Amino acid sequence: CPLMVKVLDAVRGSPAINVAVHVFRKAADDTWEPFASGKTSESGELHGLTTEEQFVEGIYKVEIDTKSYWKALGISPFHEHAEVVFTANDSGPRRYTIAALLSPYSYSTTAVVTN
Amino acid sequence: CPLMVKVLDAVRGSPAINVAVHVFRKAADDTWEPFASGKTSESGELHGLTTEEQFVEGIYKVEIDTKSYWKALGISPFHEHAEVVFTANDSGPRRYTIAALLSPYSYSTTAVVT
Amino acid sequence: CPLMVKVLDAVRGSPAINVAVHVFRKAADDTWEPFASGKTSESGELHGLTTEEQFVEGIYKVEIDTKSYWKALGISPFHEHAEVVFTANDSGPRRYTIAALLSPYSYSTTAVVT
Amino acid sequence: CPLMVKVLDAVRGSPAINVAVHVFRKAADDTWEPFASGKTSESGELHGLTTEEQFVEGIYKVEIDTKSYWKALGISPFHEHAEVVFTANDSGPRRYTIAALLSPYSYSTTAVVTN
Repeated sequence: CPLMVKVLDAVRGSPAINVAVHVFRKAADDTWEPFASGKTSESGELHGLTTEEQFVEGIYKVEIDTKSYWKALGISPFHEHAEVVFTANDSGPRRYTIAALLSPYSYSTTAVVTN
Repeated sequence: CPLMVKVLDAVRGSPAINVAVHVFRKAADDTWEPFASGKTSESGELHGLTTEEQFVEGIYKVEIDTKSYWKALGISPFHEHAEVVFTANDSGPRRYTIAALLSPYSYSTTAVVT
Repeated sequence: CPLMVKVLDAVRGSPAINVAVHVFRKAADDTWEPFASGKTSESGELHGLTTEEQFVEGIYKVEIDTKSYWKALGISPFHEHAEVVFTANDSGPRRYTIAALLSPYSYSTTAVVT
Repeated sequence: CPLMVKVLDAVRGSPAINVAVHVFRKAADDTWEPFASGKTSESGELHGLTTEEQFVEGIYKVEIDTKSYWKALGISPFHEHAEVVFTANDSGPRRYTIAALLSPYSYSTTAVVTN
């Protein structure tokens, strides 16, 4: 699993379940083309987005639909969504864990990169 | 001053100076059109991006060029940049302050609406 | 104003108003003795805690009563309070700004030393 | 495992390894008595701090020795350590995961509480 996403809820102190995640890869013409998508599980995690064969070097954008998540809880959020943009595998294959911590008017995202 | 940005450096414990910031507004055709831009001052703040007359309801994207900032310090960052996308409501008197806290492999952004 | 505190509310997107803050200085016998205290203003800031004459080198603890703040809003928080423990260096002109961002089950604190 | 601690390094994008953690429980006389301690593993995690039998209701303080960690990397940190103080098991046994994200002049801590 070369690309994993984990989302936590800072208001309830629990994993953010059923959060939609869309991943994009920047194409030759500087356009963001769909790459993979999914929803976080009961543990707030999303695995199996891609394979090492398909996850080649490039610039990727991970979009986390935070807005839908908060509205489903009756809270009015500030952000439309949380975005994480990074260059990946620029120097060989790496395993990426994108973690996000969510609050209505704030979020933090961290990346853990391992071999 | 309806829209203000503040950027801090969590590695050095100081404001992030001379960080380039680009703001975009989503156009009718779902395209991001340039709206305003600038660089943070010595206090890590960026004021005067727009006026209340120009800052109408809409979806905005604030892009903080974090990558250039870290490279200028000899550190290899993870993110290409930090992005904040939000809808400017305009329901009563409201000033938007977008704060960002930067680290090489992490960042947090918070919105203060007063 | 060598020591300033700023508290923000990540749930409401506003400054955390009327939050009690207690500062302690570690004494010779490794005991925490009261040093200063106050409540954040409408801007979520607390100024005038001490003077440069009184703020000498030492280990300080800034305690933010986050629990009372959340309960006053009808939310059950996780933490009893947020604590920031640091050594005031005093190596050249330096002002300390302790910023805290609050959520019911999480908080982040950052120090800006300018 | 009722009490688990996870520490990440926001500067290197990796788990914070070998970070010392001390847990205290507030005693009757309002004194902090040692409860458990350990060091984070290669994954930045610390398990087996206590058992459900021993982890009774009370106020606990989790101290993470962030200062030693940063100095061992040649960086001068701001904080002496990161502290997390909370009431636990006040309404029956719960599983607590204390997560901390570290930077030289900043840190964030989040709690995930499950049954």
